[PDB]
Order: sequence, then C-alpha cells, then structure tokens
Amino acid sequence: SKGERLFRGKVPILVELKGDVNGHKFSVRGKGKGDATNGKLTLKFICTTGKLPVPWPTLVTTLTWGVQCFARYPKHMKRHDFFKSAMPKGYVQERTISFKKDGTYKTRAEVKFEGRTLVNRIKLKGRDFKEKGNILGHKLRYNGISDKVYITADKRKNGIKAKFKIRHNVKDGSVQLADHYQQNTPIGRGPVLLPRNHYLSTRSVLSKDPKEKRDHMVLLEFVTAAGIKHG
Amino acid sequence: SKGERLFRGKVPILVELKGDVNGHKFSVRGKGKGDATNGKLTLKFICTTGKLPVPWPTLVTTLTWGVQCFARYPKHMKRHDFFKSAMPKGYVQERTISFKKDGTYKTRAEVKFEGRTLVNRIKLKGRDFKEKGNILGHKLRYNGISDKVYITADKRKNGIKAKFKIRHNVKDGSVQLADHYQQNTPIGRGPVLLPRNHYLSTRSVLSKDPKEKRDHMVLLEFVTAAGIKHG
Amino acid sequence: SKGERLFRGKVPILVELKGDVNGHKFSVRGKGKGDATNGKLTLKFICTTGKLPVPWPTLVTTLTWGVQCFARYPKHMKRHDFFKSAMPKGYVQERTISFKKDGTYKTRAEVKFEGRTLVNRIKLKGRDFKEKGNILGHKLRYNGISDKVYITADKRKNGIKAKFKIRHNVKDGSVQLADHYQQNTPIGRGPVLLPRNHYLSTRSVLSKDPKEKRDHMVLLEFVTAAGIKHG
Amino acid sequence: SKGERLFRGKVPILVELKGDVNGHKFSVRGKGKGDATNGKLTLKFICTTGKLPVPWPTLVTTLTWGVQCFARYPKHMKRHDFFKSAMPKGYVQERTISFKKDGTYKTRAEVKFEGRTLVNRIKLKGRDFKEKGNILGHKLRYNGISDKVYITADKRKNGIKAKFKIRHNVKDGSVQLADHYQQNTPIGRGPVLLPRNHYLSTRSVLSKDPKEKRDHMVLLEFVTAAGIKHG
Amino acid sequence: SKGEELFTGVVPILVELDGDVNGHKFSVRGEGEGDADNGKLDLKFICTTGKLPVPWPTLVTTLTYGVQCFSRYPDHMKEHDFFKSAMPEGYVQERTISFKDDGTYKTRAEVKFEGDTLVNRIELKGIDFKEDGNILGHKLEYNFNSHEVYITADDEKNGIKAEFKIRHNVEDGSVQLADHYQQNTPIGDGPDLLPDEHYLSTQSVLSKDPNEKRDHMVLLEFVTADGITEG
Amino acid sequence: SKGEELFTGVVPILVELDGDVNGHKFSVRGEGEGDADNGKLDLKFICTTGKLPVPWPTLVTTLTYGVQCFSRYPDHMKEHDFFKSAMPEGYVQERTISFKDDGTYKTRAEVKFEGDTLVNRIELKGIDFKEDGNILGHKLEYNFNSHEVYITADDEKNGIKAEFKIRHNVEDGSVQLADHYQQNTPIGDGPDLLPDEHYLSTQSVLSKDPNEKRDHMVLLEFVTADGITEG
Amino acid sequence: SKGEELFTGVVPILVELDGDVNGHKFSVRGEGEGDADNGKLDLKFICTTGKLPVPWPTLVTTLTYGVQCFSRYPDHMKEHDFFKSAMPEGYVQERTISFKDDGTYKTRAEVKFEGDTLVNRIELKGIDFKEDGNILGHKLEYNFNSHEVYITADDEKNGIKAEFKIRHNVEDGSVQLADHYQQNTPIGDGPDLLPDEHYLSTQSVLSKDPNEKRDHMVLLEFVTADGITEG
Repeated sequence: SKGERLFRGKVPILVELKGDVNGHKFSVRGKGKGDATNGKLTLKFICTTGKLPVPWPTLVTTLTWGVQCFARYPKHMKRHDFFKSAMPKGYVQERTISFKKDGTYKTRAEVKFEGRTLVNRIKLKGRDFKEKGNILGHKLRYNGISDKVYITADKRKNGIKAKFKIRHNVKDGSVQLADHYQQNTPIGRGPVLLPRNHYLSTRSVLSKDPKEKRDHMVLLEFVTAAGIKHG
Repeated sequence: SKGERLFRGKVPILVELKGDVNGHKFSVRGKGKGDATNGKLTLKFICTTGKLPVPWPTLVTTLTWGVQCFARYPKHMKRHDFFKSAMPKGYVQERTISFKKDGTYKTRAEVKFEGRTLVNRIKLKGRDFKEKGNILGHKLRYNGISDKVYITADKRKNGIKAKFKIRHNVKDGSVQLADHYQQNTPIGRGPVLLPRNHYLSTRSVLSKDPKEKRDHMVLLEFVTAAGIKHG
Repeated sequence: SKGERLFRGKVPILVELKGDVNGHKFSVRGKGKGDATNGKLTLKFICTTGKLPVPWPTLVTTLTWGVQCFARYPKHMKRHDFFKSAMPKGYVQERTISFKKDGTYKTRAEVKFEGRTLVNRIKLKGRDFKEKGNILGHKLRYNGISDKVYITADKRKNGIKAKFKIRHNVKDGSVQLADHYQQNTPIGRGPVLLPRNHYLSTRSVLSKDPKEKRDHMVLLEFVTAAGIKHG
Repeated sequence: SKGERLFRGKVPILVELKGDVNGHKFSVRGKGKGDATNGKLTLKFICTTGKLPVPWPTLVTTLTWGVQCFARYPKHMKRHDFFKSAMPKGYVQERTISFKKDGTYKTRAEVKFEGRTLVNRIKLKGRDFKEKGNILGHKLRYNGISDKVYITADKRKNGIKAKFKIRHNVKDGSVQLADHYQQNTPIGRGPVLLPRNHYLSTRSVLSKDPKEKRDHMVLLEFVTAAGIKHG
Repeated sequence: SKGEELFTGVVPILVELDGDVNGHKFSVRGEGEGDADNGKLDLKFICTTGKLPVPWPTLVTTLTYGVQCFSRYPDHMKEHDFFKSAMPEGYVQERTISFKDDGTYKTRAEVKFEGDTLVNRIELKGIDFKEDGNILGHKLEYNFNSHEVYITADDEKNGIKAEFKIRHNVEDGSVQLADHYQQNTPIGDGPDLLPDEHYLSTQSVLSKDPNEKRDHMVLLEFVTADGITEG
Repeated sequence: SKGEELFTGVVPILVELDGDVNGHKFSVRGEGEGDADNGKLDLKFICTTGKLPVPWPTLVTTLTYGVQCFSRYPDHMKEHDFFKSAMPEGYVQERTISFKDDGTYKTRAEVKFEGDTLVNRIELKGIDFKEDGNILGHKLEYNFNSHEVYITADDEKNGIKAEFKIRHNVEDGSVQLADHYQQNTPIGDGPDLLPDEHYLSTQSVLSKDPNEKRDHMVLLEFVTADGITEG
Repeated sequence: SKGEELFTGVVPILVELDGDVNGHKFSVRGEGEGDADNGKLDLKFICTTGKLPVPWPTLVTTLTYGVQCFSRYPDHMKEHDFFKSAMPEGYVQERTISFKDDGTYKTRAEVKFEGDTLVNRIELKGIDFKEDGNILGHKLEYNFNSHEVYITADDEKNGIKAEFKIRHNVEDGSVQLADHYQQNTPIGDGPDLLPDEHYLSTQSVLSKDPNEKRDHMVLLEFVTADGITEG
C-alpha cells in the first residue's frame, strides 16, 4: 500500500504523555528515532514535572509499546498489517492495564504523522492504587520487559484488538503482573488491512544515561512478528 | 424424513381454544379432518360458552391457519418444510395480531400429535380493544380470508418466523387490517428442516350449517406453497 | 467504453418539443446544464406559443425523463448502461403514456449529441382526452414527481424497454395515474451494453422563476440506479 | 473397522503388574469392568506382596492410564483411533516416567484380549530414587490425577507416541511433577489407524474400600478426546 | 387487493352460452372445477336445447378457453398475469373466429366472479356458413390438438390481444383452419401494468360420459405459460 | 404511496431544539443537506442564545441522530426500513438518555417533511445533573466514536425501539457512558409491516468553522445498516 | 494448574438456596450430575420447608443457571472460558432480576468445589412484589424457553458480566418479562485473561417425578456457546 513506503529509513519519534495517577499528576516527554526495517527503537525519556509517582517499568507499555507501526513484519506476510496501513492519517489506541491485587490504568493515544516526525500523544489516568503497594511504594525493580502481543482482528470497529499480560520483577523476589487489553481504531477513513491472528515478539531493554540529572530512562526496543505459516 | 410419512391420507383434527378478550371469556372447540396431499382442510367450529365477543373472521387465523403442517408442498422442494419435520413431537406457535387503530391479540399454541388425532391447543388473550369499534361492535362482514404467508428462517431459536397482513371486509365498505407476526419453535429436540424464504398461498372459505343452533362456523381452507425456483 | 467519457463534467442540454394534443398545438423549448457524475439536472422551460393546453406536471416525463443518459450509475455496475453506451450516435426513445379513465400520449424522441450540446428532439401527439377532465381542465396540482423506472433488456431490437407508473396529485385530493411504457433503440450501429433488470430511483422537483412573464417551469431532477447486488 | 465392535457394552478388565523399585519388589493385581461407550473405568487394586514401597498415586499412570482402548472417541472422529484398531491382537506400550529431582520409572506393557477379558500385563523397573525423598518417603498425598495426553503419530514404527506431564500433590504443600513419554506399537500385523495430533482429556478419582484389610486402592477414571475440528 | 390468491386450490366454474348459427338457436351449460396451481381443469357441458348445430371441437376455443385465468404461470412470471389480476372484477373477451373457406363466429364473453364461483357468460353469433361444409355437415373429428397463444400488450385501449391459428381435424384426412383474434379488457380497475409478450401452451383431452343421453362433452385441459427467460 | 423515493439525491434539512438543563434554557438551530444513497450527511449548528450549557458531543445523539432516515440501506434490505417508509407523514422519537453516575435527558422529536425540507423538531429536558461533573464542567473531548444501534420491532405499540451505549471521551483519559432508550412511532399510517432486527453502524467526524464567532458545531456523519444475511 | 480438566465425564452437583420473598422464608436443595463435554445436565430439586412461594420457572435462572461451568464450549474457544478456568477456587455470582411491572430478586451465589462435588450456595432475597401478580399468584406455566446470554468482559473489576431478558409464559397467553444483570468475580486467582464477547445458548426441559409427594422440580438443560468465528 501507500502507507508502508513512509517507514523506509530512520524516522524521528516524538512522545508526549499527560498522566494523572491517584491525584498525583505528571508529564513525560520523549524523543528519538525508530528503524522500521529492522524493528528497532531508541528513545530517551524525561520527567518534566520533577519526580514520578509510578515506577518507570510500568509506563513502558504506554510509551513505546504504543508505537507499534515500527514492527518488522517479514517478507511473507505484508498483508496482516493494521499498524502501517492506518498511516499517514493515524490510529487511536486505548488500553486497560489491570494490575493484580491493585488498581488499573486507563490510557488513550493518537499515533499519527506530523509532516515527518511520528508523534504519539498519550492521555493516562489511573485509579484504585492502594497506598504502600508495589507501584506507589516503588517496590518494582528497574529491569526490562518482554512478552508476546496476541493480536486478533475486529471487523465491527474496523480495527484490531490485542490482549496480553506482562510480568514485572519485584525487589522482594516476587512477580507483579499486568494484564493488558487494547483496542486500535483508525482515525479515518481510508480502508485498511485487517489481519488474521498473528502476534508480536517484543523485547525492551531499559538503561540510564550517566550524563543526566533529571529522572530519566533510556529505552531500546526490538519488535518482530510471527504466527502465520505462509512461508 | 420420518415426519412427512405421518401425513399421508386423511388425518382427523382437534382444535381447542381458551380465549380471554378484554375481560370477556370464551371457548371454541373444533373438529374435522385434513388432507395433506392436496392441501385441503374441512373443520366445523362451535362456541361452547354461548355467544362470542369477537367476530368469527378474526379468529380464522388463530384456529386453522395454525395447522400449517397440512400444506401442499410441491415435488420440487420437500426440504424447506419446517412444519411437517417438527412432528410427531410438535411445535409451539405464537402470534401477535395487531389491528390497525385498535388493540392486539396475543396467542400461543401447541400443534402436536396425540396418537393419531392432530390436536391444536390455543391460549388467546386480547387487550386494548376500544368499545363500539369494528371488532367489539361486530361491524365485520362474514366473508372469507386469503393472503400469502411470507415465511423466513430463524437460525437462533431453531425455528422459523412468518410475517403477513390480512384484509378484513367491513359492513360500511371499508377495510379492517390485521398485521400478523408469528414465531414457530419445535418442542424438541430432533433436528428439523430450516427453509429458505418461501411463502404459503392460502385461501379460506367460510360458510354455515343450516342444521345447527349454536353459534358456529364451517371452514374450508386451501394451502399451497411457492417462492423457490428449483423446478 | 468510449461513450462514458463524454459525460464527465457539466454538459449543456437543449430540449425541443413539438406537441399536438387533441387539435391544440404547442411548442416547448428548454435549456440548461446537466451533471452526470452526481445525477443532477437543472433545466428551465418556456412555452413559445403562449398558453399551454395540458398541465406542466404531465409533460415532465416527456422532457427531462427522456434524458436518462445523465444517470448516476454506481461504481459496482458500469456495464448495465444502455443510455451512455448509445452515445455519441444517440438513441430513439418512444413512450405510450396512458392515463387512467382518459386518453393517451404518443411520443418519440432522439437524444443525441450535436458537437457538445446534448440535444433532445421530441415529437408528441395526444388524443382521446375528454373535455372538462383533469388534464384538459387543468385540475392537476403543480407538485413534483418521483417513482422508479423498471428497466429490462430486449435482445431483439438491440435496445431496452422500461415500464412504470406515475401518481399525479389532483386539486380535489384524488390521484391521477399515468402508466408509462417506453422503448429505447439506438440510432446505430456500434454495439452497446445490454443491461440485466435494474431500475432508476428518480425524483424531480418543480418550481418557478419570479422574474419571468411567459408560462414557464424550472426543474431539478435527481437520478440514480439500484437493483443489482454486485457490491 | 472390526476392532471397534469389540468394545460395545461392559468389558471386564484384568491388570497384572510385576514391579521392581530400587531393589524392593512388589506386585499389584487389579480387576473390574470398563465402559467404552461413555469412557468410564471402575477398577479395584490389591497389593499381593504386602506393603508397597512407592505411593499409590504414582502407579495410577501405569495401571489404568495404560488401558486407553476404553477412550470415548466422539462421533465426528472415529478414524484417529489407534487404540481400538490394534485389537484383538493388541499393542505394546512403553513409558519413561521421569520425576523432577528424583529417579525414573521404566515400564513396558501388553494390552490385548484373552478371549473376552481385556488383560493388561505390566513389567515395571525403577531406579535412581533417592532415599527419604517424596516417593520413597511416602510424602505424596492420596489425591486423584488429571491432565491431557498429547497424542501424535509416528509413521516409522507404525504406532503413536504421546507426551505429557503430571502434577502430584505433596503433604508439605508443594507439587511433585512427573514427565511422561510413551510409545505404542501394535503386536502385529493388521494395518491400523494412524491419528493426526489429538489428545485425551482424562481424570481419575481415587478412593478406598471400608471393607478391606490389605493395602488397596479403588479407582474411577473418565476418558474422552478432543483436538480435531471436524464437527 | 391482489386477485392472485383467489385461485388457490379448487375453484367452482360455471359456463353459459347463447348461440345463433344461421338462425339456429341453442344454449350450452357447463360446470366443473379448476386447479390454477397445476393448470389442471375439468368440467362437463350439456346442450339444453336438444341437438347442437356446430360440432363440439369448434366450441372448445370459446367455452373453456376464454377462462384463461386457470393458466399455470411459473414463479418467474407471476406478475405478468393479466387474467388473475383482473379479478374479482373480471374482464370482457371479444373474438372473431375466421373459418377457412367458410363463415365466421362473433363471440363476447364476460368472465367474472359471482360470489365464489367463476362465471363465464358467452353470447355467440355466427353467420355466412356453407351448407355441406366441414362445420354444418359435422365432418370434424372429436379431438383437439396442442396449440400456442401469443399474448401481447395493447396499451392504447387498456387491455391485451392474441392471434393464433386453430387446426381442426377433418373426417377424411384434411385440416380445417380457424383464425382467432381476441381482445381482452377489464371491467373496472385492471392489473398494475400490462404484461410483456409471452405464450400460453395448451393441451386438451376430449372424451364422453357413458351415463348421459343428452348431447354433451367432457373436457380436460392443461394450460401453462412460457416465453420469458430468467431475469 | 411509498416514501422511499423521496430520499433520492440531496434533501434539505432543518433541525431545531429547545433545551432545559437544570433551568438553563437554550436553543440550537441546524441546517444542511443529506444524501441517503451513500449515507452521506452534512450540516451545521449554531447556538442562538449565546453559550451552551452541555457539551457538544452530548447533543450529537439528539440532533443529527434522530434523523435516521438518511441511513444507507443495502439493496437486500430496502423493505426493512421503518424510517424512510413512515414518510412524508413522519414519526415521533422519544428517548431517555441515562448518563453514568449523573443525571439524564428526556427528549421528544417529531421528524417530518414540511414542504420539501426534512424538519427535526426536538424538545429536550434534562435534570438531576451534578455540578463539576463531566457534563456541566465541560470535561468531554470534541470527538464522537463509531457505534452500533440494535433496532428491533415493538409490534404491540406500532413502532420500533433501540437500546445502545454511547461512550464519550473525557479530557483526562476516562470514558463517560450514556445509555440510550428510544421509542419510535409514526404519525399516521406507518410502513407496511415492522422490520426484522438489524443494526445501524454510524461514524461521525466532528469539526469547526474558522469563520464563525458563535458557539457552533459542524458535523459529517456516515450511517449504513447490516445484520440481515442473503435471503 | 488449569481447571479445564476437572470437568471430564460426570461431576456430582449440590445446590442450596436460602430465600426471603416478602418475608416468606424457604429453602431449596438440589442434587444431580453434569456432563460438561456435551453440555448435558440433569438434577432434581426439593423444597425442604413445605411449600414454595414463588413459581418454579422463576428459580430456574437462579438454581441451575449460576452453574454455567457445565457449558459445552467448542474446541476453537476452550481458552475463552471464564467459568471452568476459575476452578477449583470458584467464583461469586451476584444478580438483580427485574420483573416487569413487579418487584425484583437479589441473589448472591458462590459456586466452588467442596472436595469432589461442585457446590452452588445461593442466598436469594426478593422484595416489592405485587399481590395477585403473575409471580405470587402462581400464574406462570411450567415450562422454560430457549434463550441466549451475551457474556462480555468487565476488566476494571477482574470479572465478567451479562445482560439478557427471560420471557416467562403466563397461564392466560401473555408473557412475563424478567431482566437479568449478573456480575461474576473469582475467589482468588481467576483465569489467565478475560475472554472475548461470546454468547451462551440454553435449552431446558421442565418435568416432574411421579414418585414424589414433596414440592419438587426435575430439570434437564443443554448449554452450548458460540459467537466467535474461525481464527
């Protein structure tokens, strides 16, 4: 199609989030570039309003797992691609991140082009977080994140829906879980590709920059797909 | 199937109705025989509780248009037959007879075999009839009745649904209408034939018996089908 | 084909009628433009010989319902198009407009290009109109007109034939009917498209011009098609 | 085939095991009947040589999960049936039951008819069991057992192979695992049915008899299949 | 409002004639029944004034051949039916039967409903016949052949017409030709619109009744229609 | 007599509202045009009493969503259309819009023709709202999602009904829920018979006009229907 | 760890209820067995406190309709099963059954395993009923229809919900409506992730036992699920 050709070569990425967790407000700005031929992202995030009430690993699925138009789809599919086909108009991504024995995030986002810079604009709002928990108590370790994103098609809303869960590591040796239920819907109105039950093998590696002072995070993400036996 | 063979030759018919129209109760018993090879019915009805609050032509679609297992389906269909295939177990027929500028009947029925006599058992309940109307004022003529019964299939309830309207003649030269919305559902549980959008060309002729004293009605009905171009 | 490309953009329309109703002769000249992409016509008519013996709504099916090469055929048919395919040579359209309980029109026409202006040339001749009727008595209201034009193919004369009826409103509250039986035949001899049983959803809106003095009529027609389930 | 007809109605079952675990020898005799129409087994086992060195739940997969010719295959498969098709000649079943952090069982068996009584003859030999473990220390609870048996075909040896794991409950609240790798091979030589990747939903319920004195076990097993979407 | 459903099953028929052939006055009365779902037709005539001047096969095209409403139209042409749709008001049928090398008939029938039965009332007049001809000499065989009737529209008088040739068999081997020309016209409001051109195909079996002493005729006729392909 | 042909091409629209929200009185006036052959719809609102108490996306389901007669029904469902067939007499549409954790709306509209334009006249009343809520605090985003409306028959009052949930977007990321319950009823004589259950599928694009100083809203909406398979 | 294999074959069932209907206190006890591979279900109730205030078909949706774990899911949806996967820990099921023109029920059940049997423990409370109504007057027929239950996810509370309408049959011919609204929630750790929207399809056969003197009820119910196509 005409949307896949926009992703050849390195494309800059702008990520803007306006969050509100349990009354505590924050904002996170991110910038960097993204390779779509190899499925590789390099972003750097900064917390513009000082400190951060939630851990950095919990916001990884909101920031950079929302730019899924940078997925390495192989040569033998090229037709089950909702994410690149909704471009340059864009798409609307909403999640419901439900933590076990804890509250829930509610996100919406708009991933679309602004001329050439791919701009992601997230509104986030969380609630029902118990105090002195794992998330509000910062009891999560600063490790990476990796699982599969089981994507299935939805004919009614002319979009897709995905469904996966995430295992976060805790400082006490336990595991904090995170159930993710997402919905994608294009902004409109050019007809797009509707896939057939594939998934996204994804890993993200978190690290820091030894030249910064603000609360920050450096991210390196690898995205590829599988699940269809065309060959 | 094994249900079509039960209708060869003349089969006796028992029809029992227990009605309740606008507070006024009545009961109608009917008996006679029915030919299924030609699509012909001959019944005689009597009003066991004396007089009748509604006209005889309004109850024709409840009594004998409910025994639709006596339909002459032609040689070239024999597969779009819900009515004979639900036998000898039977089926449940419910209607909603909505008169224009007047109230509504609510019927349910059970058409099933009792050994050999095909027994129809109707419960009827009408409401919202205005006083000194066409129906309660007996302003309907004593003529026959004839239209088509547009039958369509319903996969969910494992039955069919039909939808038609009836034009009754009035003594003042006008026409009293009657919208019929019906639903058939088998009693269970042997799998039946689900048709594909046929109809029933039907006519009924009403007459009287000059040897009776009670309020009565003699009926002669002709049923056949069409609408499918197999040939 | 090569005939459909002639109708892109606005095309001017010339309409010339030479009528003879029950001895009374008249002539009507019309001019304007016609959009074929949207199925929209805007014409203005004038009565060159003074007054008019028949009502203006009865002549609507002769003047502008004869230029049916301006029909919005959708994207999914483009092959059942007799009207545009008979161009630039043209076609011959003959009708028989039979009024109920009254006489009959007999029309013939030639719809063909003259360089760029689409010129329609109608000869009309009516007879058997009773005096002090609806038509000759001008008892028809000045309302619009709308119905479907059931078009079927005719292999023998290498043309089509359509068949429809028109309901005209009367000042006394009644309805004057008009049965239309038409035949199209190309002038020759390039092979054309023969359709398969579609129809034309059509509406025409009549109004007047407040700056004129002669007996006139301003027309606004909307034409589209349906009836084929290609998709 | 001619092997499926042998399993209609209740069939008696004889089970004979000659075991040798870590030097300690034992023998278990079992008897009862088995319904193949519903997939239901009722057996009673006795330990002929007195006490038993291994727990009763560890031997359930050897005794009654070896008579898998009593599986309820549904109406819509009847062709992926290795177990009934190898009859009345029989088949040879060998397992390798590898416990986690402990030793291994090595079994072979012959499930075949003797006239009418289906006789199972097991030779078992275990080794590498550490002393004061879960198995030799009798630290296993006396609960039932249930999982799926993933059966896949093996063209070379003209048989099948299955592969599953079993979770045994421990008195200390932990879980003792048991990896099962089995191979079936017919005794010969009539050609049999080779299935295509189905499984066996299986549950066994263990209980005791309050009228016995010897070390015993009463078993109730339910077997059915799934995994193929013929319908 | 449709008259198509009035011909379901079996309809009583009554035929009456008043003849005048070279001054010879006679009357024919016929009764029977008709089945418009198969084209099946069966009725019986008697001559109530003694003897009959003309032969019986000359009156087959006038007695039970003006009641053409019992024609079996197939399901793809049920809307192209002038005869069933002009009911229960009826129509008028006027002919001019031209005998070869001889005189002619002049008939005028008014087919309509009278209550429940379908009444044909013919008034026949025939002049200019030849003495010792094929008609008045009774030289025609007692059989009637299989023929075709080409029915076309006659818009300009609100009716239809038909032209066909009837070949009568002569006692010596030759063939007597009759040329028919009928003009139908409904009584009040006819059909919706006049049908396309289609042909009726007739067959008839002439016979006698052994238990009759009056000059009589027993007729069995089968009429279907074709001429319009799939649309 | 059919109202289906009145919606060919482009129809003028006029929308009028009289609101009462916690005593705040306002009025909204809208004008535009509608294309019922594609579902295409385009119109523009102004608030003639200064400011607007409620947000604009709460009034989208009341202003141009009671004129559902501009729905593009496919050709296999043109007879299952309550909205076009109740024209030019019109219908009455009454709702009860239940906001989650807040008050409610009470609307009553009378969609009909007034000459040539299609006039919606809404009288809205809303009580029991919450101060600093999502509605009266103006905390809703300026967009409207893509939804589905399940229309079913309501025989016993001569009309239809529909139940659906509208998800409004909130400024912070959460979702405001609105529960709709409408009841349609025609003015005089409605359709022939009430339709089967089918679902309307809507899309809307909210926007603004840069050349306006009054509190306004520009709407572009696309409505199709499905839910009935091939018959 | 999976609870899917716990429902192989035949499972013992125990049902217990504590009712409070306008102060009338009662208790219903039920025992039977369930076959989750066919949806087949069979059990028998008795009323241990003498008589029953409410009719028996009102308690069918509460007694053996909260144990929905015996639903036959097809092989392409075995992972979309909230009810079998919340086992052997169980779940909590709370409803609000809204009777039309009458009061309501308030139930709260805790379905779980107790050893080997599947124990339903309902505590029902019903207020605001009407004397001489359809419920407390015992005016409902002894049958239950075939219905559908639309189960959807309710992520933000870790559970599911369902909304459906139950149509009860009344003695005189009318229909009593009941509106259900259930909310499921597991006891401890529920399934992996909440299922997609799918519908359960129920059938039930109400009957009696001739050898019982206590107020009892014998139930036979068949539940399957669909709503998700091939993926």
